[PDB]
Parts: sequence; structure tokens; C-alpha cells
Amino acid sequence: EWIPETLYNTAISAVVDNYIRSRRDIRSLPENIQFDVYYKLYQQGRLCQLGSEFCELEVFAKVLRALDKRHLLHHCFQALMDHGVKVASVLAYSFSRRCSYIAESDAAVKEKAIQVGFVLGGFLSDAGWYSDAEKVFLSCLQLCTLHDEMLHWFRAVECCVRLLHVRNGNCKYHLGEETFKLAQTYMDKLSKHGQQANKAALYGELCALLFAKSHYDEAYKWCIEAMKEITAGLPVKVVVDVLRQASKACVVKREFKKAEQLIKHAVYLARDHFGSKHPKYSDTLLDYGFYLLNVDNICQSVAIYQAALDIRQSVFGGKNIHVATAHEDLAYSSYVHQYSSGKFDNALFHAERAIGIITHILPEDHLLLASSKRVKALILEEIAIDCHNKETEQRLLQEAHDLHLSSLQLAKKAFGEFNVQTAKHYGNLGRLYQSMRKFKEAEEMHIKAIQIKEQLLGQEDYEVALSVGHLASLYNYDMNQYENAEKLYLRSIAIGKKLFGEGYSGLEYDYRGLIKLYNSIGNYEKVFEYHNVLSNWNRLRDRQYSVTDALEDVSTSPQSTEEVVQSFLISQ
Amino acid sequence: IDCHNKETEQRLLQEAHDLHLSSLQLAKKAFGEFNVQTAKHYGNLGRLYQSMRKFKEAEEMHIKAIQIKEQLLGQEDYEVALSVGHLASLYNYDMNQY
Amino acid sequence: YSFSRRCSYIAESDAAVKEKAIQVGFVLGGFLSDAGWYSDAEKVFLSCLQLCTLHDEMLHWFRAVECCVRLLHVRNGNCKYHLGEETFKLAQTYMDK
Amino acid sequence: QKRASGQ
Amino acid sequence: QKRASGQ
Amino acid sequence: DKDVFQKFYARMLAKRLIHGLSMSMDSEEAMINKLKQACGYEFTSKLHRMYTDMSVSADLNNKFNNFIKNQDTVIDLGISFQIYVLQAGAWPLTQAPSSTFAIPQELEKSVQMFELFYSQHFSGRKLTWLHYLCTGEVKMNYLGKPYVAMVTTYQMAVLLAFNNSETVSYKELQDSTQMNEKELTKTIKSLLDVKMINHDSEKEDIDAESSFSLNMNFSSKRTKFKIT
Amino acid sequence: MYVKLISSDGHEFIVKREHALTSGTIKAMLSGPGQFAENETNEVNFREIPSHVLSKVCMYFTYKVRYTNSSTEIPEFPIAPEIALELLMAANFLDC
Amino acid sequence: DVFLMIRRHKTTIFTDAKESSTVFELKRIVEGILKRPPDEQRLYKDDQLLDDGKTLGECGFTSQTARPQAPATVGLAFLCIEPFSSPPELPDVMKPQ
Amino acid sequence: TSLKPRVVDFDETWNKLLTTIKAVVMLEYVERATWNDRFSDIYALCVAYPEPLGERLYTETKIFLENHVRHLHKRVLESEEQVLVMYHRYWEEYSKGADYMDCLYRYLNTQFIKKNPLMEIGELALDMWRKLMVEPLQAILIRMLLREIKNDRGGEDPNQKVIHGVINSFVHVEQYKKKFPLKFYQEIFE
Amino acid sequence: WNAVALWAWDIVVDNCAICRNHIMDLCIECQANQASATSEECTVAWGVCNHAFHFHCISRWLKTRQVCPLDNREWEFQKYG
Ligand SMILES: [Zn+2]
Ligand SMILES: [Zn+2]
Ligand SMILES: [Zn+2]
Ligand SMILES: [Zn+2]
Repeated sequence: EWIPETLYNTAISAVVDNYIRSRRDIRSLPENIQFDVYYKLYQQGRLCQLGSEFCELEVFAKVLRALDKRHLLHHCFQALMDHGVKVASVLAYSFSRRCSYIAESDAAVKEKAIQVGFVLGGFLSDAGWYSDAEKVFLSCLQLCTLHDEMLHWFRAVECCVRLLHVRNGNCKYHLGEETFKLAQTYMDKLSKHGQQANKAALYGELCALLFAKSHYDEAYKWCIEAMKEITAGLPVKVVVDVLRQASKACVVKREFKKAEQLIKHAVYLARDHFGSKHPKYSDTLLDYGFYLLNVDNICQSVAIYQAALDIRQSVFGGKNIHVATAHEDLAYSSYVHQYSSGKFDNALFHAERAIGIITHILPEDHLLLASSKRVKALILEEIAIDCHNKETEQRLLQEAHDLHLSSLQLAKKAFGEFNVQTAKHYGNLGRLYQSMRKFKEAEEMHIKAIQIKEQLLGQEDYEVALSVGHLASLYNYDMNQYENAEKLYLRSIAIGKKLFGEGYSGLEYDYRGLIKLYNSIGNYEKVFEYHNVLSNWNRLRDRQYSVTDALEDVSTSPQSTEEVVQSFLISQ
Repeated sequence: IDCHNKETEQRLLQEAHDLHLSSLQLAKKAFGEFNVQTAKHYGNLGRLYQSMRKFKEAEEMHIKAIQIKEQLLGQEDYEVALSVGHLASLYNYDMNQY
Repeated sequence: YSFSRRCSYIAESDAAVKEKAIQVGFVLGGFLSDAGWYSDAEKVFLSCLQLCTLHDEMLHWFRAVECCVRLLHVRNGNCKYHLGEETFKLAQTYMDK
Repeated sequence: QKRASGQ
Repeated sequence: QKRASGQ
Repeated sequence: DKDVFQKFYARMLAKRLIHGLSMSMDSEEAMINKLKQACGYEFTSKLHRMYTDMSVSADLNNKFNNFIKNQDTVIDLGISFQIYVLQAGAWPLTQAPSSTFAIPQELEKSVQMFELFYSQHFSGRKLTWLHYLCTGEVKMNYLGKPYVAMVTTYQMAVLLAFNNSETVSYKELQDSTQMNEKELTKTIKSLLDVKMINHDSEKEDIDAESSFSLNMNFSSKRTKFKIT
Repeated sequence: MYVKLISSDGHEFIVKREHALTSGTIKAMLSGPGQFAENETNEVNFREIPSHVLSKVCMYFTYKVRYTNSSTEIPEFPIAPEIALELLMAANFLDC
Repeated sequence: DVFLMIRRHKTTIFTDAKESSTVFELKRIVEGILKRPPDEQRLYKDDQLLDDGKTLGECGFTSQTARPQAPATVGLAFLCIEPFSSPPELPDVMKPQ
Repeated sequence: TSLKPRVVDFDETWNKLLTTIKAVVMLEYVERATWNDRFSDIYALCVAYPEPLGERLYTETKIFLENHVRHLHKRVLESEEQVLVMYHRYWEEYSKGADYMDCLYRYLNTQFIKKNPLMEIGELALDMWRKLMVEPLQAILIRMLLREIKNDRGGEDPNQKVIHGVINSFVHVEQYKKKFPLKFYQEIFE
Repeated sequence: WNAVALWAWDIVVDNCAICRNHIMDLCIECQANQASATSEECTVAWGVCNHAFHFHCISRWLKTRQVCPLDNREWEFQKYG
């Protein structure tokens, strides 16, 4: 029944127990034994004796090369940062000091301080501590750009493409633009000497930067060059990153046919080369649930975010920015899923968790807090309208008002006034004011959002059409201007039928809006007409919607890497 | 009892019901059926049922608690007095068995 | 856990080392049981009791009784009542002998 | 309060 | 309901 | 210590009810009901489940026989199949027979039919077959007189393997049922005590080499009896 | 049937074949030229493992084979603190 | 079951003999490795000689003190048994330098 | 002594490993001293201070296996019409040497190959074989095997050990590929 | 051939996570009041997450929270025993 424990683990439990008398002699052990000892220091709960050994680069750089057991490390590190020890900040400071001490030293020694810099930067970027992986990459870039040889050119290019990711992920897009300009200059200098390096990762990261900035046309163009730059010798992680950014740009560009294949191949490749419980696979699922949510397949989306949050809780502890974004995405997909049913208790918990995390690891004035403050308030308004107590709904509306105004202020501070994300915030706040009996300014908020979306998204986008339907529903039930509501319903229904087939989820809400409007005016023939149309929509939805798990749908894709990129290039 | 809401009242009654039943399960598993603590949980659950307007279940729980305590503590005890007072309050105010 | 491991290691020694270990265990178990960590105090008192069963001297019997009386206090506070009767039976066995 | 104190 | 979902 | 009495009473009630011996079915109810009145329902909740399991079993076997009757194709089990369903949370006979058993193909048709029936009649109730609580009759027509004896499922597998061939190697017998040898030593000695199977091997002891052959000289005083 | 182990200090430790099969690298020791029939039984010499840690490894072998898939609460193997570090590298080298 | 090692100044013979395997079976096991018939070599223990017919159980050599994790030792002479090359000592840390 | 991670120059140690492997792969009598020295030295090779140089050891190890298989491929090509028997015996010797290598690269397989991607040392020899011996001669070696199977039924039964010592060769080289555990045996011969 | 079959619910875990009782035994609500009156309908209710509890427990659980107690996922029934 009881298998005897191995000699290795018993000696590990003996070295750890005799830890203080042999603390300095552990660092002379093999890196495998070193990681096993420092993991036993975490299993036993000796977090304070581990936060003084992982807090030094003489030890941490000697344990980051445990590539077989790295997820365990991601659990230890995320414990220490949750414990109280600022391991990320102290590791960044130690690396900055080491780089300053090495800058005048020999160039051969300088490169050994870059490979240690790359592994530590990649780890601290994977763990979600971009703000403390930014200093590591800045020191790496400076140390590489002190001299200008070909190897230093390549190292500077790699550090530039890595530093854009840790800058874009921290919502520092303005510095990301300058970082990309520096990368462009460095690659131009490299190409002027006849040496060309693959820039697919750089272009995909720029696509992420612009998609965050909501420059969808430019993001899609850079996606086109990124997919043109894809080769066969690239590492799989770079390919997955490029495909994931390609998918999440093509979805927002409303090209659901190509983005479907892109994201399915991305998920399949992440599952094969990495595993079912890898952080990169978790990110691929988190951006695959985005695609599934934006192609009217809301329900399956919840089955993907929950399959992407559960990977980032097993790997990234409990207080992380990578589990915070998974929480906020699952808090929003469940919010859309249970919009009709009113089952927002789960979607509220997954939104308070993201708020309680980002408010703890990020400052108040951070854009990532704005997105999570949004979703929590959208669940807050949906609970409030279903709430019966007038004081409860009043205070919930006030809390949602505070959350939307804070999110809008943050979005205006970072993005600007005429951006798509700010327009989405305006539309959400207009819906909130409609729920708050402030209709006169609610119509103004909807009009401002519609104008901002039209200035950028045009008349053929679904994002503007959804707020058009929101404003028309405001007009029908609470403004009585039935002509504007009718024309905006017509535009929204036309766009929805053009894009999302014939069984789009909001089409039912639009049809009920038309039915109530036509009942209000008095014409009772078109009431029966659109009642029949609503029944037609219901039967199409019933005979179209099939409950199929997405993970088994992507279980074995018969399409390889070359075929996907070839098909994407052929389509463009 | 004090709150004038109805949905909030029902939710709080259900929460108290879950807490009482989990506590009763823990006491019943670690102590057995024939102990004073299990009977106290029975009596508290009966009082809650009386608040939950489940007067048949309330009198059933109170009868079980009184029987358990009387079998153990005898026919006279302060806890038995509290239990019979609770059952009398149930009878003379809710079930009208005077 | 550290005290249990060191206790199991120095169980094979003379009476002086065993006395020192049992006294360290008494003060540590008294502290942990006083702080509240009853579940983490049995693991110390069980090791002390294991030390007290190796020899048959008078002081060893008396300190086994002390282990069995302190070990009963860290189980009533932990609500391990099904083991408290066994602990009392062990203590009264030691008292009878 | 219609009944005595809880047990 | 009377209004569509989020965006 | 009334708890240890319930545990002791459970083992004998399980043996009394399963083997079919009982003075009267109503007396079992009265004894269970008297304890329920004398020590509370929780004391006899397990015991009451054992009694009601037999009561449901009579009703269930009517339904199972009705189910096999109302079949699209003609299904015949080929044996007087009898089953009682027992709740796993009440009976004390849950001693796990983790030793793997290979039920013979003659009786494989019936067990598969009941699994199909119970899967659709009741949802979520998996069936665990306690093969060492089952007994059945075997038609011993190999000798001159068709002797009738009661053998268990464990004994049935050994006897059925001897129907086609008068001698069966002990190596094949232990691999036909693929279970532990130590149980088979006391399994087959019951047939040795009644001399149902002759000791074909010259070795006095019983091992894997001890191949056995049918006993044609076996005589039974009673036409119908039970092997124990 | 038996195998003899040589420490780095010249000691000799003789233990059964199945007892020494617990270590992964001992199986590699006895897979190639280490067999040499049964002239002096299977023979293995370590040029880096001292005598005390090899004695502890052999005692661990005895503890492992005796307590393999036991139905009783196994006692903990006593790796004393003064040898814990040396035994840890030995255990990892031997893949015990 | 009694676990022990046989050391003649350079070797170590781990064995798993029972209590009935007093002496002669142990010497047969030794014969199974390096011959050395009992007419020339006799086993020893802590500067004492064990009789061939004497049972090991009664002479303070039971299975309780002969666990595989820490087996008792017996000498051999064809005594000056060499030590096990004792490990380097480690600082006590709590000592005042 | 000194189980601690030491520092050692790769030149002499890799030369010693080269000599031992050259004495192993062709199945020669290898002394115990060299065998145990290689076991105790590959450990220090994989944990050499300060940077564990297991990657280098893997690199020159696969380079040596590559050039050895290339030399054996040239030895097969320089022989004509008798490649079947020499190929069978060379394959048996090389498989035994690959098993001896997998046993010999014990610590590097356990604590460097699994951490990385890279492939197992024991199947590195098999992969190098099947990609440099079998792959260029995918039809030369089966040129006479397929016709003798027809000759077996009609007029000339072949030698049993010659025809069976190669029919299992294709299965062994795909013992690591999970996706194609037996497909290559069907693909190239069946 | 008389045979004995121990039927049981095919849940791998033997503990209704809401009431801590064994999955085969009556729920804590059925063992509190309905113990002396009537106790035969206490079945199990599975879910999409395949975490099955006592039907009297999960239905009692859904009166306050609409999530599976083990894993905080949305609760939709899929099978009843
Ligand atoms: Zn701390
Ligand atoms: Zn329950
Ligand atoms: Zn129930
Ligand atoms: Zn669940």
C-alpha cells in the first residue's frame, strides 16, 4: 500500500531540515538538486527561507535552467510574490547592478550576462511581472548596444523584440512605439551589413500593440507582413504568438473565416508542442475564447475561458496578472452567456477576483485595471436591474457609475478621446445611464460613442452596429423617437444578418424591440409580421446551434503549418 | 426576523439552514446521534424551521430534540426547559395546538 | 516536523541526550499547544512519547505520563475525541505500572 | 421575540 | 431584456 | 456497546437474507422494527435497507422478466437466472473480491442482458457482481446419472471447464479465471471432499502441476444436494 | 546472485543483486562489461563515492527491498545531518 | 527477520536471515560468496564470540534492533575492523565559534 | 572522492569518452576500469562547474555517432552483392552498442535529455542509423530480400537467421516514435 | 443461478461535497426531519462538470448560490438517479 520513499527525496528532506547548517553548501549542488531543495523549501511552507535564496541572482539564474521543472518554479515564484517578498523587483535590481558592473568588463563576459538576462527576462515576462521584467530587458538592451558587432546586433534585435512584449503587455503602448522604432533602426543597421534576421515575432508584437491601441486596419496590415515573414525554422513559441495575434486581429477586422483557421491551428500547435497545462497554451485558449465570443458562439467561449483560467491557477498561483486577465475574460464571457438567464453570481465572483488581484499587484492608474473595472460594473448593472430593493439598486447603480467613470478616465488618460475602446466605454456608460434614469445624457453618451466608432470603424463594422442597436433600444423604450429607433434597428439587423449568419444572439433583442415599437405606434400588422420573423429566428437558432466542445473540435487538425500560412497568403 | 424584505429574508433563512445542517452533520458524525450537542442542533434547526414557516418539520425536529435530551439529561434540565419552551412557543403561536 | 525528525534520529542514544530532547519537546509542545496549534503539537508530543517508551526507568515512566497528559490536552482542543479515550487508556496503563 | 433564546 | 449585451 | 451489536447483527443478517434461509419474512421486519422503536431509526437505517432490498428484488425480477419478454429479438439466458439487488451503502458484504474473475461464456449472455436492463431502468446505478455470494445448479450429465448439486460461481467455472474435456490441466484452470492460486486451493477441495473430481496427478499436495480429471466413480446418496 | 560495491576509499560492500537493482545506474553498471560471469560475482567500483555514503546507500537498498509495497507504516530512513549533503549527491548520481 | 552485515576488516555482507538462522546458516551464506569454511573462520560481535548452536534472539540481538534501515553489525575473523571513513564534521552554528 | 560539481577541461575528458565509445560500439572487450571511470566522469561532465557542459557533450557525441554511421555507410557501399549478411551483423553489433550507450549515458539521459528539442541518446544512435544507413539504402538492402521471399515459395528458401535478423531491424529504429511505432516497418518493407 | 449484485451510484467520489455524508446514505436534510417519516427519494443529481451530489442537497444548494460547490463553475443538471 505504502510505497517507500526514494533515497533522493529522503536526502532532500534531510538536507532541508539541516538547512541552516548547510545553506551556503546547497548552492554548490547540481542545478537539479538545487531546484529540488528549493522546492522542498516551498512544500514544507518555509517561504521565508526560500524568499532569501530565490531573491538572489547567484541562485535564481542557477535554477531557471531547470527547464523540465519550470511550472513548479512558476508556482514557487508566484507564491513568494504573493507571500510578500518582492522577488521580481529585487531580481530586477540585482540584474541592473550586475549589468552596470559588467558594462566596462570584457565583451565575452558581457554575453554571459545576456543569456542570464534572457532567461530571467523570459521568466519574469511569463510570470506576468512585466513592470519588473522591463528593467531587466532595458539593462540587457543597453549592455548589448554598448558595442555594435554582428553578434551584438542580433542580441540587440532579440532584446528589442522581447522588450516590446513586456512593454505592450504592461499597457505602456506609447513607450512601445518608441521601442518598435528602436527595433526598426537596429534591424535596418543589421540589414545594411547584409545580415537578415526573422522579424515575425516583432511584427506580431506590433500587431498586439496596435490591436490594443485599436488601430485595426494598421494591425491587420502588419499581420499581413507578419504572416509573410513566417518561415519553417522559427521556434514554435514565436509561431504560436504570431498566429494568436493574427487571429485576434482578424476577428476584430470581422474576417471570421481566416481567423477561424488561424486560431484553430494556433491552439493545436500549442497543445502539441507545449502541453495541455502550459502557460502558452493558456494564453492561446484565452485568445481563442475571444474569437469564439466574437463569432456569436458565446456558450462555447465559456467552456474555453474556464479551460484557460484553470491552467493559469494550476501554474500561476493565485495573485498574478496572467490569472487576472483570465478572470476578467471569464467574468465577461459568463456575463454575456448569462445575460438572458440572469445567473451573474459566477460572473460577479470572477470579476471581483480580477479587481482584487489587479488592485493588489498594479497601481491605481493602470489601463489593465480599467478593463476589469468595466466588466465588474457590467455585471453590477445587470444584478441591479434584477434587484427589487430600491436602495440596493440605487447603490449598485452608483457603484457601476463610479467604476465606469474611473475606467473612462483611465482610458482617456492612456488611449485618448477618439479611440475605439473609449467609444466602448462611452456606450457602456450610456447603457448605465439608461438604467439609472438619466436618459437625456444617456442619449448624448450613445451619440458620442456612435460618432467615435463611425470616425474609425466605419459603417460596415459590428462594433458600431451593437451600440447603434443599444441607442435604438434606448429610443424605443425610453425616448419614444420611434423613427430614429426604426432606422437604427434596420441598420443593426442588416449588419447582423450580413455578418453573423441568421441566428445572431442580439437579433432576438432587436426583434422584440421592433415588436414593442410597432405595438406602441398602433400598427398591428407588422407586429404579427415580426412575431413570425422572431419565430423564424427561434427555429433557425434551434436547428443551427449544436453543442460541440471546441477542444475536441480542435483535437486533431488535418492541416499543418505551411498549409495555414499558404492559405492565408492566397486569401490576401 | 428583523428585516422587512422577503427575498433577502428567504436567502438569509436558507443560509442559516445550510449553516445549521452542516454543523449538525459535523456534530452527528463526530459525536453520534445520542448526544446533547446533536440534540441542540436539532432544537436550533427546529427553531429555524419555525422561522421558515415549516411548522410540521419544526415540531418534528423539536420532538426529536426533546426526546434525545430527556433520554439523556432526564426529565428535568435547563436545556430541556429551553427545548420545551421553544416547542410551546411553536404550538401556541403557529400550530395553534393550545 | 523538524523536532519529530531529530527525535527519531536521536532515539538511539543515552539518557542525557534523550532527556534534553524530551525537555525541548515539552517546552516546544507547551508553546504550540498554548498558541493554539494543537494539530502541530501532537507531532511533537507523539515524538516525546516515543522517546519515553524506549527505556523503563522511573523518570521515563513519569515523563511518559506527562506526555500522555499533555497529549490529551492537544487532542481535546483539536476535537480528536475518538483518540482521547485511547490516550487516557495509555495514561492509566502507565499510571498502573 | 415570540420565543426564548437559541440553544 | 430591453437592452442588448455588452460590447 | 450497542454499535458493535449492530455490526455483528449485520454480518449474520446479510448471511441469513442472501442464502434465502428465514423462518418468515415478516419476522425479519418485526425484529428490525422493534430495534427501530428501541434504539432509533438511525440505528436500523442500514438494517431496514437490507430488508427492503429483498422486497424490491421480488418486484424487480418481475420487471426484469417482463423486460426480457418484451424484447424485439428472442433472448434466452439458458439458465434459471435469479438476482437480488443490494444497496452498496448498507450491506456489510462489501468485502472486495479484487481478484480478477472471467465469468464463463454460458452465463455471459445473462449477465450482459441484466446490465443492459438495469442501465436503462435506473440511471446512474452501476452494478458490482459479488461472484462469491452467487450459487447455481449445474446439469452433471457427463456421468450415467444426472446428479444435481449446488455450486457457487467460483465452483461453476471449474465444473463447466470439465464438461467438454474429462481432464483439464491445472495450468489452464488457473489461467481461465486468472485469479490468485491461494484461493483456488480451498476452492477445489470442496469437490475433492465430495470426490466430484479425482486427483489425476500423483502428487499428494495441490499445486499448479496438479492437473485434475473427472471422477466417473463418484456416487451421490441424494439426487439433489448442496456442496459445502 | 550477489554484487560487490567498492567505495572511493577502497572499502568493499557486498549486497544481493535484486537489492542493488533499486539504483538506476547500478543496472547500467551490470548491463555491460560489469557482468563478467560469476568469477567473483558482479563487481562495481566507484572512484567518487566515499565509504560511509555507500554504506548508507546499501542500507537504503535493504530498506527499500524489505519495505517494498508494504502494508504497514514504513519507518523513515535515517539520513543523519552530517551525511545528508554527500548522500544527496550520491542518491542523485545513483538515481536511487 | 533479522538484518545485519558481516564485516571482516574490508567487506560487508548484507543479509536477511530469520531468527531460526542462528549461526550456521549465516556461515553458509558467507560460504556462498568467499567460501572460508567455518573450521578456519568464526563470526564475532563487539569483542565477543557467539556459539554455533546459540540462538541469536536471546543474546540481545533481536529483530527490533536489526531493522534494514539500521542493521546491527557482527564481526568476522579468519578484531581490527576498519572504520567506515567517517564523514567530515559540520559546524554546530549555535556554538560560539 | 569529491562528488561535488568539479571543473574539468572538455578536451582530455572527451578524448577519453571517444576512446571508450570507439571501444564500445563495435562490441570490443572494455575493461572495468574504463567503464566505471566513464560512469563516474560523465556525471562530472554533466555538472561541470560553472556552466554544466552537457550540451557540448551531447553535441560532440552526436557528431561522433554521425561520422561513425557515415563510415559504416561507406563500408556498406564499398561492398557489392554481399551487403545482406554484413549489414545484418553490423546492425546487430550497432544495436548492442546503442543499448550499451544508453546504459553508458545514464545521467545525461536522465538529467539532461529529459530536461530539454533533443532526443534520447539510446535512440540517437538508432535515429542516426536509420537516417544515414537505412535511408540512403532504402532499396539496395531490400533488393534481394523481396525476391528471395518469392524464391522461398517457389524454388529457394533463404537462410532463416539472415531474413529474420533484418525484418526486425526496421521495427527497432522506430521504437521511440510514438506516432509511427510500426509504420516504417510497413512503409519500407511490408 | 441465484446471484447477488451490489448496485451503487457510479460517482467516483464517495462523499456528497455539500453535506459531507456518504453519497449512498441519505442526505443530511433527509436524516434530520424525514428520517422518521419517509426517506426513499434521496437520489443524486449529476452536472455538466460531472460532480454529482445528493439531489436534496444540490437543490437546497441552488436556493442561494448557482454554482457547483467543488469547482466554481456554472451548474446545469445532466442526469438524475
Ligand atoms: Zn516571509
Ligand atoms: Zn448531500
Ligand atoms: Zn435528501
Ligand atoms: Zn463540479
